[PDB]
Amino acid sequence: ICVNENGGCEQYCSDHTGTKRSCRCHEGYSLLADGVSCTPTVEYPCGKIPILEKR
Amino acid sequence: IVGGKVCPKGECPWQVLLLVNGAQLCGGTLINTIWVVSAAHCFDKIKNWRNLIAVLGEHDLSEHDGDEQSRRVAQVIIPSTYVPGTTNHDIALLRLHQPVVLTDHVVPLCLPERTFSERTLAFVRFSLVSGWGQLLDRGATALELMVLNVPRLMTQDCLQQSRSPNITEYMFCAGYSDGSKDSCKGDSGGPHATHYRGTWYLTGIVSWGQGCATVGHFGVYTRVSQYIEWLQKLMRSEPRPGVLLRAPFP
Ligand SMILES: O=C1NCCc2ccc(Cl)cc21
Ligand SMILES: [Ca+2]
Repeated sequence: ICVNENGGCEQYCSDHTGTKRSCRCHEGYSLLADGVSCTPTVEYPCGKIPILEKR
Repeated sequence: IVGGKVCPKGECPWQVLLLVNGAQLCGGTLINTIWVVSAAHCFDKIKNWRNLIAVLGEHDLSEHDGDEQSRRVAQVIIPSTYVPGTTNHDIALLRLHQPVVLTDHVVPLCLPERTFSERTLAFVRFSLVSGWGQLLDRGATALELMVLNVPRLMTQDCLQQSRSPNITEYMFCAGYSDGSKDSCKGDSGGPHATHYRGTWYLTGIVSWGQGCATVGHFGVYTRVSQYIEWLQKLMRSEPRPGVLLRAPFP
């Protein structure tokens, strides 16, 4: 599943028994209910530029 | 950085400045509040191990504006496979004595998971390379942080396009062969940052080349994807006496 277009995951992808796919996020992020998107859980998550995000 | 631009203050918030006896040594990449990724070759001639400082939130070297945070380097971890004076396995993992405080000007770059980095980030063409290195080959170094956009090459295309050490599976080429744009020797240890779906990731470390922006040559970067597990296991370890530590690789 993860082999093709990162399994739809915005960040990390895990393959499971059958057609089951689990998207995952880097620490400082939480997975949204769409099961593919990652939302920051912290003020300064990794790989985001605050001055660019704030404007 | 050759043929790039000033990185606007705060737009490279993971950039690290490495200092020895207060003098400019190399660049680095903040990957969390305690750990910095740099190049192993940066520590080849270090004698004063206790006088290593990492500065975060740096921009302009001539003025202190209050966004700078300094930390003493507690440990420098280098792979057992790296041979001083050579190009292969050019990675160093640095432990800060105390964590940096994240602010608008101090933010880590994401260390990606291996598979994601190999299958997805490896195919993002352009990435950003940054530092306070030489502005020209045999030129003055920069006072303000510089940034350059570079395209990545498959090792086969790099070898064919290049006019001398081998490009191993632990390296990748990025840049231009026209002599206009490149990272330079004072940029060593700095990031090669890849953007994917609104987030930036660490994919390479400024490593080596045949002179900066040399016609018929590309910049060579450490392939960080080969080191993720090595890095992850080390970040889970307790520090050891002595700053320099040689850890087995794989
Ligand atoms: O001469 C160089 N050309 C390509 C980038 C580079 C990086 C780091 C060092 Cl030491 C030298 C160079
Ligand atoms: Ca400054």
